[PDB]
Amino acid sequence: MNNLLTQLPKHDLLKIKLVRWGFNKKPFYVLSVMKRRQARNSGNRYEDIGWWDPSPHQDGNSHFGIKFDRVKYWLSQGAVPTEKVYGLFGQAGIIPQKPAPPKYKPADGNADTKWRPELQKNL
Amino acid sequence: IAPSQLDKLEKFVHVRPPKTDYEEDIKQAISSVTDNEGLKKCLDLFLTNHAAQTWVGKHEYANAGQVSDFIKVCEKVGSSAPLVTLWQSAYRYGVDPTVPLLRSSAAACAALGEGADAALVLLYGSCYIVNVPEDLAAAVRTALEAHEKAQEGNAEALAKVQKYREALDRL
Amino acid sequence: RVFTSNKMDEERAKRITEQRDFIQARVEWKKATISLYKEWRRTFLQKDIEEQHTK
Amino acid sequence: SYLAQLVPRDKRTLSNVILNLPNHGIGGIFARDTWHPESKRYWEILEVVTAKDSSAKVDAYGYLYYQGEKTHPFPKRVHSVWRYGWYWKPKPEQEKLLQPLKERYNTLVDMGIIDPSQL
RNA sequence: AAAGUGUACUUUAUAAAGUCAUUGUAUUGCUUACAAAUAACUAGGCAGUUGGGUCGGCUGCUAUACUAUAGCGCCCCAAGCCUGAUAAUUAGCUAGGCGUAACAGCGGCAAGCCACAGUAGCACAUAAAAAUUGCUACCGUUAACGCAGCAGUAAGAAAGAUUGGACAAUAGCUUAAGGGCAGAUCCAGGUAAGCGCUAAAAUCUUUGUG
Ligand SMILES: [K+]
Ligand SMILES: [Mg+2]
Ligand SMILES: [Mg+2]
Ligand SMILES: [Mg+2]
Ligand SMILES: [Mg+2]
Ligand SMILES: [Mg+2]
Ligand SMILES: [Mg+2]
Ligand SMILES: [Mg+2]
Repeated sequence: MNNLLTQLPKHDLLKIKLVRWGFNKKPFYVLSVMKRRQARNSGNRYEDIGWWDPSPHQDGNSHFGIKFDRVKYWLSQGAVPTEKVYGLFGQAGIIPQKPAPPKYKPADGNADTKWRPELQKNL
Repeated sequence: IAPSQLDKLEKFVHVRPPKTDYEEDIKQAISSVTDNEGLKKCLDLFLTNHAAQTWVGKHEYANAGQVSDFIKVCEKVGSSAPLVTLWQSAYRYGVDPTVPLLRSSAAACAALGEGADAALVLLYGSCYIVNVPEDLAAAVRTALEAHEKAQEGNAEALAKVQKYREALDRL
Repeated sequence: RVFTSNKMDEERAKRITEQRDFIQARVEWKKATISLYKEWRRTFLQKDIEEQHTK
Repeated sequence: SYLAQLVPRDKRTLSNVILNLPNHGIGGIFARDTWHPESKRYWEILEVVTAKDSSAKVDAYGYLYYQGEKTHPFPKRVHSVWRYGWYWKPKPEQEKLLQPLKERYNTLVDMGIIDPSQL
């Protein structure tokens, strides 16, 4: 059914992206090679390369799996990771960490409650 | 749009050059002017002539011959403001500041009786000429005294005369 | 967009210094990653040549 | 007055500076207020041509110096004429000759006879 | 090409860089075969129709292949081509999915391809593109509009949810000064698929007191 694409894009870029595969307030992500301009969870892919569980477990760590050999293959071809994928590769030691620009904007004081009306009802 | 390189500027100039010769227009304008509005038009004509010469390539004082005629027309008309503006922006109008021109303007204003204007012209002239003649200063002082007597009834005129007298004494 | 100021104060100096460091860091990072990609690219090309000969 | 071009002013394009100077400021030194005074950044004017229609704007050509060295091989037009903050930088010989004149201009401005903002 | 080049643009007493313009060994591809519902109370169908020759089929700038999709179009020439053909009825297809020991049967969910945006003919738009681009005629309301974008209203029907919050996360657009935009998306409200738990107290749970 979900045959992987073989021909490379002619007018767009390839990227390594995170695909949301979680539940309500229980995120889970899968890493795949997809066209830059598509739907988030589109079925058009070249390959699935890993997974990530951002929440902590009883051991206090997050768990991340990746294909070491295929990550290098696609990075050589020209796939461009997103900002978050750069962080995962940097911490995992696949490639050097990417520096971030300086920040001046006053950070948000309501980041975990601004977008959740259920908490605001109690507040 | 003007060319980026200087080596291509000659071709740009030769194509559709603007009118540059305004000597005939200025000469006719000076004779025909009999009011302050005409004097303002002459000042604009001087500005256009000074700016237009750059297309031919000249960077000299184009309006160096008709300055005397303009002064005579202003004195006959009786308006000294055009001369005050000219000295304030002498370079912009292509007029080379010189002592004979300053003396002529001061005499014209003194004849009109506007001692305050005479002080202004002398003060503006002092910013172009390092040394101001002492005889010219005495003439302006006499003009201020005559102006004060003529318009002694106006307190504002008295204050202006006093302020200009202090400026002349300080400078 | 760029930052410019007529006042030669501490704020102007800080902005120039911070920008220089960020650009220098990013330039160095780019060179390292490209070299790794080039090295990996040669390795995979060699493998394909060997596989083609075997077939 | 041409002495008012020494101090940079808001909304004062280079065209106003060039026009209100003797000989159209050919061979003069000009720079913006945003450049550091000690950076040795300035323009040297070699040729000036007025606008065909407006006659109140000028296209200038010259050299650009950074740290007292040329940045380009051949003369080019100034692409930042329309910006603000330009001011006149007389050479040392001009500064010495204009010493008393600057004092006279400053005194007149202090006494309120001359308003630099209007000019 | 995650590249090179510039008499170009921007920032610098701190400078590395980016912006704009331009550049690829032939400079963005066509063709054929097989399978897929009823249907003879549809028996004849086709004349540019089947085949052959000259000419045309543009957007240049390696060399040959004797011109290297095509009745795709004009002119000329020879009579051939199809025959469960031609004409009708019904349906978006693949597939997940539901019943069944299987074979078979039927077509709510995630995703892929195709078609369409009140109806029809056209211009751009070739190569990845027309809901929110144009021209003309027509239909319905009132020179204008067409919600099969989100919420919402009226009628119809046995039966179709709030005129909600936020860009904090994921993906995307722009931007070297670290910002801006967003009814995709993430959260909340409403409706007895399903799954889990509560609706009674107990030495104030001996995982206690001290
Ligand atoms: K249609
Ligand atoms: Mg249908
Ligand atoms: Mg239509
Ligand atoms: Mg689209
Ligand atoms: Mg409708
Ligand atoms: Mg709707
Ligand atoms: Mg983002
Ligand atoms: Mg019931």
